Amino acid sequence: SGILVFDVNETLLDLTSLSPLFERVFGDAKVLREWFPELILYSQTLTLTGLYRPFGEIAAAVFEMVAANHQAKVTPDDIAELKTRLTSMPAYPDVAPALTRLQDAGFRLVTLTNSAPSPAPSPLEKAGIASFFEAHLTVHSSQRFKPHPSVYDSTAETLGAKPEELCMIACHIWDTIGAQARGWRGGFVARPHNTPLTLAEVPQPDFIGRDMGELADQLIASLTA
Amino acid sequence: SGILVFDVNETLLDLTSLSPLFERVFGDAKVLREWFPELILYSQTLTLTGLYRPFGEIAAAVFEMVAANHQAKVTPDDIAELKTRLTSMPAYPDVAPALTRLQDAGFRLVTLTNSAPSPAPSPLEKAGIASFFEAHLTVHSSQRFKPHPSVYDSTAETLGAKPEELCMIACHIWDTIGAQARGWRGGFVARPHNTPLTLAEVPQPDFIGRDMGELADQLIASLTA
Repeated sequence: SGILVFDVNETLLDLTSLSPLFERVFGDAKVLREWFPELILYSQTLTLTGLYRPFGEIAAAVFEMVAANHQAKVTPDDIAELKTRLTSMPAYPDVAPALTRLQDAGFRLVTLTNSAPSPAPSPLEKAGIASFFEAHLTVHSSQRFKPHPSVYDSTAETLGAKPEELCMIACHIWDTIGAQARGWRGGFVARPHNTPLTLAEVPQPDFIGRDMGELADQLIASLTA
Repeated sequence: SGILVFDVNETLLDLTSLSPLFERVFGDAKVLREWFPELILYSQTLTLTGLYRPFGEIAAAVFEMVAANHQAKVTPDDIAELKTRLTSMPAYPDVAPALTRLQDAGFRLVTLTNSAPSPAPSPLEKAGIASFFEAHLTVHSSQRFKPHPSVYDSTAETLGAKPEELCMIACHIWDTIGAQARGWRGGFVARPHNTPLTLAEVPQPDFIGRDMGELADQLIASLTA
């Protein structure tokens, strides 16, 4: 049927579980939506410039920067809470039902994350969904973040797969863009506060769902002519 | 003396002049600080995936995306206003004085922006500060956005300059990191809602100033051994 490569943070695991930390430190949970694109921004900046630190370290550094930008006090305990929450985000309820159906339709399932390899128990293990996946891959071996071509190419190589066999699934259009640039298909799931970017010459996702069940419907349906 | 290469948007020209558009369309001026890093994020994504569209086109697309994420109505007129405002940000009042001093101290002054080449009058001309600069350079000749190495390298080649002769001045640490990765010096100027990122093995700016006059003071002082 093919191999479906899933983004983890926000796509499978619920990022809004971080909201209480932002509420407390900033007086405003919506600061999550300023911090997160800054984290992705700086991960891509490190990659473009030939630098690498683990994603978690960038997350902490960016949280401190955004705090300073808001003149908000931040403590070592705040940074510890950020690490705690980022590594313990729960699975959305729509995930396990969808992954079950995808398996039964013949798809192989793997994950690919910017997050560095985790001590056991990993966030996916803690969320109870790790066992759906045959492999758990990270950008850590590449020392480059998404959407750098190395990340997708090394993932295809590791799986012994050609791009025509692969489909990247994410709620982040930057990730599907990255994979489609390497000849993979892209499947977009529309988690809250995520919309595709519509821009000339930017490829649109091959599949789209408002939730994981609807995306899985489209993937499975596509098998039958 | 040295060649000082200035970032334009937010560094020289006041990005908070866009606040009234965000207040009207979103009911929240703070959405500026969600939209701007998203714009930079997507400019880097396109660069990483081998695509180029003019910065202004990306800015319009990202404005439409952020509007959809907030369920905020956007019209053709709003996009026209974004264009008006983005291409006409006024200079901070600290800029002309500081540029005057730097010229007096014998520095050559150049601009380098992600924005595409502009019909006359340019944003810098409207702001009344274009004539301080011996060249006004853009990422157009590189077809890649900051901080990709091609942008800095093309700039050095265009100026007939060695990296050691160059200092990038910005209120965006991603821009100073980009330039310092190519052997330039970096000067950071604090602007509201911009502070440095501290991360192990990521280069820190060579100079830091709380505003442009203070940075200029330091750059000029450094000449006295």
